[PDB]
Amino acid sequence: LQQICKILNAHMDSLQWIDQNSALLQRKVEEV
Amino acid sequence: EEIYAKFVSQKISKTRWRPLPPGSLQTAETFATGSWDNEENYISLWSIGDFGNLDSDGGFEGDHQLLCDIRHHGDVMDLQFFDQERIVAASSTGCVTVFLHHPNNQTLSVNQQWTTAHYHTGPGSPSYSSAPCTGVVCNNPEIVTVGEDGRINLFRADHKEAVRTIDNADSSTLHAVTFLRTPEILTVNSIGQLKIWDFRQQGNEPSQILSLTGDRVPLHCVDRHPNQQHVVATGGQDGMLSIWDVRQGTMPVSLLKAHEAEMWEVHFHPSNPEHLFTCSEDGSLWHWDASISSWLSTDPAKDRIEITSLLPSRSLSVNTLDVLGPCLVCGTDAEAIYVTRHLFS
Amino acid sequence: EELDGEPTVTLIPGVNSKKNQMYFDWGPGEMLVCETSFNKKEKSEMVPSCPFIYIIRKDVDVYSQILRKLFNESHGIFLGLQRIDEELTGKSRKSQLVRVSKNYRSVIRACMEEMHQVAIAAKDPANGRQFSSQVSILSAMELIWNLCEILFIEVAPAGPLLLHLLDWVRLHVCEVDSLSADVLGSENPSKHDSFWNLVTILVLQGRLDEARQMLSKE
Amino acid sequence: MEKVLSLPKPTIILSAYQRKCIQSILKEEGEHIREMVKQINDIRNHVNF
Amino acid sequence: VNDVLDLEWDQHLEQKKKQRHLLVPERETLFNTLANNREIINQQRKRLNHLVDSLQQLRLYKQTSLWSLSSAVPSQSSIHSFDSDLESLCNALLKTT
Repeated sequence: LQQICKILNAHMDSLQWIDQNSALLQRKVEEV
Repeated sequence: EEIYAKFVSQKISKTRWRPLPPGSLQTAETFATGSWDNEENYISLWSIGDFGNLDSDGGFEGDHQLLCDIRHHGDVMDLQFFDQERIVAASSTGCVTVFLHHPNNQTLSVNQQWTTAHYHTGPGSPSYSSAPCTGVVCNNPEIVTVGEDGRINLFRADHKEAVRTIDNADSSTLHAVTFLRTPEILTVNSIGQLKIWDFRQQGNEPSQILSLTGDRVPLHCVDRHPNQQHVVATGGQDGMLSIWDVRQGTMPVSLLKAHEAEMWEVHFHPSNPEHLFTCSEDGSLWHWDASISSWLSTDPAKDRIEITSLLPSRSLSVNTLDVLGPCLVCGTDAEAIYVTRHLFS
Repeated sequence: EELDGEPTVTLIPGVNSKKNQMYFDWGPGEMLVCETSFNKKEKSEMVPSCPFIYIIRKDVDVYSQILRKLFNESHGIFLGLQRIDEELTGKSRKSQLVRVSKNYRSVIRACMEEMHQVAIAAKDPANGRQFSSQVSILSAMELIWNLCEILFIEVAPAGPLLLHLLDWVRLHVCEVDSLSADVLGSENPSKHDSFWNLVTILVLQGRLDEARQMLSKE
Repeated sequence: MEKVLSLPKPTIILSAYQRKCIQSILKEEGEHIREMVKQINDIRNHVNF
Repeated sequence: VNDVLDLEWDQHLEQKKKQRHLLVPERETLFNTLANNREIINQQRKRLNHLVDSLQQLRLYKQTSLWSLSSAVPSQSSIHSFDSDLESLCNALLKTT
């Protein structure tokens, strides 16, 4: 279960990184 | 709603609800059954399974749980609660047994037994033969029973002997019995008669007789309206339902076709008694609603009785029913029991 | 031809067949047997044996106390079968007869694993072996019925027939999921000695994304 | 808190099929996340400003 | 530090309350978090596809072709779901026809 939690956390980091880049590209498409 | 059937691997001759505490708000939580025709017959206490939950691990806990049992001797011909811990049963051995439940242990035990309540006699010696005890009715401290011997007994739940016996109250079988008024009972027989008996009278003769007109239809079952001590319902060998006012002549007031076979029990609803229920050897179970009381109309094509088959197909025989509040139970020769918690939904 | 083995041999306790003759009669489910010996004491101090009567009930196994469930629950399904209309079309009736088949299988299963718990609860290993033997008979019945259902009642066509036959094996060859629990419960599943046996057996059952998940622990 | 530690807790044994379920789902969702990262980097490589 | 220590102690008082009326929350936090993660995955995926649609409308991105994945689920073991799998297979076969 501690291994499952480590995987879930590593997915939440990667999804926060996805949100911050999906938003950055969205501003860069609203800019142009 | 749906009716929850359970197989039990014994034929059920009788079922009864456990009487609720005076002024409780509970539904009927517990019932008792008796069995017949096995290599071993029993009396068993059951709790209705709780169809409202799932726990985390996904099991169906909604089954009717067996609380406890006890082995019987003969067949359970008739069954009644005497209070909240004691049960009385008849037997095809002619025996009558009082049992006791032990809630702290979940067991049954014998409490008292009359091993020779019903018996056939022969010429000149006390070599008695077994006579099936057919019906039992209780009026605490008091108990009455009938049988193939045509005997009526009056027993008590503090006394070991009979308080009174009436031998040869009929030359045929007596089937069932009910209390009109406390010293005053009514019985039914193989001839198609209702016989009324007063335990105050010092002869053995019936206080009054009622019958059908001429044709012999055996009357297997009887009940007497909860608010009207003069209104009686009986069931025939043909599948007819007969309503009587025992004060008004010799005949039924209302005669209704209820079945295509022998009608094994009839009951008025214990709180809603303009409702009635019946079971039979045609494999059907019926509810009747009729809301002078509607049961005493001579024209059932004017005053409405609406009539509902509760079972979704004809089983093997439905020997018995009982109804308490919104709950109903019945028992069958398909080695199975049927229960609802809701009859008005 | 049929019945070309030895005729089924019941052993009767005490009875001394080794020279003693017998008399018998037929009741509705029980046959009586009695033996022609009576022991008129040649001077020995021992109790003389009376003759004995034996009540010999039919082998049709109706008297295993669990199987009363099987007979009543299947009679309810048999009256659920003789009440099927013949004009019910070859899709409605076929689906309903596939339900009747699966109802009967459910009763075999619900008698078998009740009897499996009774075999585990058997406080003498002789009684536990008697229940375990009748569990193996109910398993053979549900194995044959699961095949006869696929071939004759559902009548599986080419293609689906292989899917039907894969879970046919799986619902009886339950060895694999038991082995899966022990291998997966270990501190290092890819280092339980049976791990590679289980990886192969999951491929022999066609359970390929389950075999892929075991291979992921390597 | 310390005075409460002296009766056992029941070990929550996830079945060897329910452990497989969660591992399979964490694989499906882990691979979908890789595809979204790949797709965002490929657009970032194609839309240079 | 005092507000975290009051929060941990309100949660200790709540766990010690919860204990006095029976079993099973710990199964559901795991699955309700997996349900949320998979929804966040579907949300970002839909947002990224709308960004690709916008870049294709603007002629700033031209594309070839890509694909995407599918799920699976395992079974119960302990003895009472046969008719549910057989009804799931019979409804499957009826929808093949």
